[PDB]
Amino acid sequence: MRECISIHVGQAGVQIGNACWELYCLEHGIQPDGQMPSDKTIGGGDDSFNTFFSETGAGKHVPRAVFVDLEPTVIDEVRTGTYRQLFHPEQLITGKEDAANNYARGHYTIGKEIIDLVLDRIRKLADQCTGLQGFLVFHSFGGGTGSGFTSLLMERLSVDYGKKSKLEFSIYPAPQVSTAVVEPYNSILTTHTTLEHSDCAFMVDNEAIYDICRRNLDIERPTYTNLNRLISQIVSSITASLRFDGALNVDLTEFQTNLVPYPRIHFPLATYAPVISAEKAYHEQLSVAEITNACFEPANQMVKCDPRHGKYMACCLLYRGDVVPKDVNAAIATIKTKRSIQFVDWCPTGFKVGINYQPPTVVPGGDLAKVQRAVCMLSNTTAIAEAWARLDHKFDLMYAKRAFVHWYVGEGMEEGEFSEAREDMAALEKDYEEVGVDSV
Amino acid sequence: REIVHIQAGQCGNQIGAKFWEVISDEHGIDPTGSYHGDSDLQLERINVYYNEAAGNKYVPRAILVDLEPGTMDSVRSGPFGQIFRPDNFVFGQSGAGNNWAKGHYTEGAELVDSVLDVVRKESESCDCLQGFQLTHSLGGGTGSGMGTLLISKIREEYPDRIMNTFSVVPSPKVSDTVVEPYNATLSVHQLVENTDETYCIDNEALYDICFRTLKLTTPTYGDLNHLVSATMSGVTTCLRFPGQLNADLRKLAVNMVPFPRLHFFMPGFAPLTSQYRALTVPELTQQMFDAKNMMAACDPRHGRYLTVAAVFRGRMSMKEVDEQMLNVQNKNSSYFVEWIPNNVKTAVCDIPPRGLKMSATFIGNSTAIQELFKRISEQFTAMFRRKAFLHWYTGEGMDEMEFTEAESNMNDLVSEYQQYQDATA
Ligand SMILES: Nc1nc2c(ncn2[C@@H]2O[C@H](COP(=O)(O)OP(=O)(O)OP(=O)(O)O)[C@@H](O)[C@H]2O)c(=O)[nH]1
Ligand SMILES: Nc1nc2c(ncn2[C@@H]2O[C@H](COP(=O)(O)OP(=O)(O)O)[C@@H](O)[C@H]2O)c(=O)[nH]1
Ligand SMILES: COc1cccc(-c2cc(NCc3ccc4[nH]ccc4c3)nc(N)n2)c1
Ligand SMILES: [Ca+2]
Ligand SMILES: [Ca+2]
Ligand SMILES: [Ca+2]
Ligand SMILES: [Mg+2]
Ligand SMILES: [Mg+2]
Repeated sequence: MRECISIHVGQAGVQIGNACWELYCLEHGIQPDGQMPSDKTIGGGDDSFNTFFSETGAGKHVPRAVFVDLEPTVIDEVRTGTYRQLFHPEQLITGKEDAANNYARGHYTIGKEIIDLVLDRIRKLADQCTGLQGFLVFHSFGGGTGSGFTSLLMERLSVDYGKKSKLEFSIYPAPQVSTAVVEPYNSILTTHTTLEHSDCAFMVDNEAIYDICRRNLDIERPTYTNLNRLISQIVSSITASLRFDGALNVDLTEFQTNLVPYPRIHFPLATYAPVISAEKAYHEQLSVAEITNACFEPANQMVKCDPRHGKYMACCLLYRGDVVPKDVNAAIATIKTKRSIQFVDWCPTGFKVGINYQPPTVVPGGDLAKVQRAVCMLSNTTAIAEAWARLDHKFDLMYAKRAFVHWYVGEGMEEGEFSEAREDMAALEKDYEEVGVDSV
Repeated sequence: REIVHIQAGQCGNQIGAKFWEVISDEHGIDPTGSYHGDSDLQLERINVYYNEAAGNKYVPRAILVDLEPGTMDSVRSGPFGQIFRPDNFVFGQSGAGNNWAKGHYTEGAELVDSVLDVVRKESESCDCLQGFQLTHSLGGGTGSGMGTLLISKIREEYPDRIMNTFSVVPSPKVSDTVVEPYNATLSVHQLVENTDETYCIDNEALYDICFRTLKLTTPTYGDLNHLVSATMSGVTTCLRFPGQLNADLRKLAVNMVPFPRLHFFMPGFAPLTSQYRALTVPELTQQMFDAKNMMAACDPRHGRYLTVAAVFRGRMSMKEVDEQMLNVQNKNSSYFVEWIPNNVKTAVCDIPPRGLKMSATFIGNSTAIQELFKRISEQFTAMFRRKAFLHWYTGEGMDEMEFTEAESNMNDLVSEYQQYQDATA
């Protein structure tokens, strides 16, 4: 009970979903055919892993997931790949022509033709839930589908499932892999449209993931497979609280209470450690203190920004593996006495901690070394606004000349939606400034 | 004179379970409900907390409540899981998410009627109901929100019965979430009106005691609950065992509560445990009046005692306790109000707790309890002046004046403690 439905939208969402569900199957001992020998309750159960997997009478464990894309080539690779058997065909939904990196096509023109089918397929998953908790939506900011259709979906989910919770995993565009000039336009349009419909959004900067793969894994030129496998680890650490249970396990919802002081301020900064190659990991086991220190080195953040030059509203540490509270408290004490950690005056400075004893798993043939303990830090810092600022600046440069705007107007959008969305971002940037000022 | 016990929420049900474990051992009841004790004094007042079922089995008169089944399933599996009446487990599925509004207004309201049904069935089987006791925390949502909701409903159906609580007060040093000051402030306003006695168990003190005095580097909730169960056993010893003290909940409240709103007590215990050396009566009295043995993080020398009750357990010189009890008076005579003569009570129970030849429980009605409410009020205002984390509550239907009203009532409670702290004859 307390099930979660994952929705993977667009190329980035689908391929990241591929890596995530591959990792989930390994962590839970589920085979590519869906069989899990260790589950003795056939066809059902109330185990922790049943929050992400349903069971069939034949013993198959089926992800509670929906994959959606406006063109079929990416989901086709799932339909013929190692884990084809895992998903029932109805969970894999494809159009025929994509959004061509145009938010309008994903939200209006092309998204309009398939939205009802998607909602009906999502409804079929919800009806299988005894106590559905909410949704996990994986998508990119830059893609026309990842931005436009996601916005449409989020709007429609708020109507069909009231305020039932919806979490985002959003891919922030980076020029090193972003092959589209219009991704700033799509980013602002979708952030504006989903803001009222998202309770918590975890942003992943491809540049940050790109640098981490180059720096810590010594991959000269990482691929999407390298980036996604790393992203899966962060996603797994965040969702491990929902899929496993224990005496030190803190539910993600309990963390969410601390991470969202205001509804609009729901963008946590994620930091993960250790990311280490098997060549380095050999004869160098990292301690609880070492990985905790890494959580405050900005080179390990999912989003490029400077916490040192901002203020904290919350700090959460999610450990998994061989970790006990004593070592955690010691490491936190040393870090507090050495590093620039300033909280806003209106919130306590404590750190909320959770521990999962199931250790991290790595995909066979990957670049990550298997480690005995790992940590993901979730922090509400004003520094995250730097990401909005960089993106808003690029938006302003092109929109002042109306560059590429005709592609959106041609699909039925009005200039007013652009200015309306940009103004919302201006308020959002101002909101972050406000929350950081000292009281009177 | 039967008591009805209620435990609500994660914290309430765990400290409640330990409680039934401890007193069950003292009364000679095994995990299955069968009596295998040596003395008839164990049974003379077993009816106060236990019903006698078919087969000469004794069943706690307890009701178990929570909005999520997690902790209650653990209780049903724990050591003394099988002793509770199965129909007395009343739970929901969703939970309260550490939200006072969900426990008090939305999620708890859905389940409250089902809980009161079990209360009625337990009360109808009472020869003469004496009152209720509730175990719960004030920082969460179920024990805090729904717990106070239950209290309001019980005072409606049983307006002339005593309602007491063992309430765990939140502390940043032992904190699950940041909205804990909000939930506590909303709960206290309810306790000021609808309870006769509230024992303020402060997690700040329980941690400081486990760490500083007991020298425990990494205290767990289990370590803190060992202190809580021992105290609740000591507090209830005056009713559970047969001295020449005719103690009833109302009579005890009449003797301890000079003013209706000032009914928040500081518990204390001695010796503090987690050795075999026999403790001396002078040592027991000196420790039980020491700030290091108090369950509320307040300094008694920063306020004054309205009333005090000391309970001694074991076989000792009743003369010597009086001499030492009369002695300690002088060492803190300035800290006792002179306008309530003979305001220090002493009780003795021949039966010691488990693995202790002599123990002492301390119950103090001191104006220094005010320090605790100021602490919570500060943490409350630090967030409320910026309206931080309020959306969690406004989303459940609450208005901001309800927060302002609760704030003002606690500041009123603080001011009321201050006037009597400065009052003289
Ligand atoms: N991290 C990550 N980002 C990706 C991946 N694939 C695409 N992206 C991002 O997506 C953007 C390109 O748009 P697409 O993802 O192809 O757009 P779409 O959501 O598939 O929908 P269309 O506009 O129709 O193509 C770029 O900013 C990429 O950084 C991926 O596998 N991993
Ligand atoms: N002493 C003690 N306090 C606890 C325990 N669990 C929670 N608390 C306190 O209660 C607060 C959290 O509330 P919670 O127990 O979740 O309330 P619930 O949702 O009604 O179960 C924290 O601030 C803790 O101080 C426990 O096992 N022992
Ligand atoms: C929360 O439910 C309960 C359950 C059981 C007991 C109590 C309790 C105990 C107590 N200590 C002993 C005492 C104190 C003053 C006295 N005066 C004359 C005899 C006498 C005895 N004092 C109070 N007030 N309640 C509260
Ligand atoms: Ca199962
Ligand atoms: Ca309901
Ligand atoms: Ca009814
Ligand atoms: Mg595409
Ligand atoms: Mg809890």
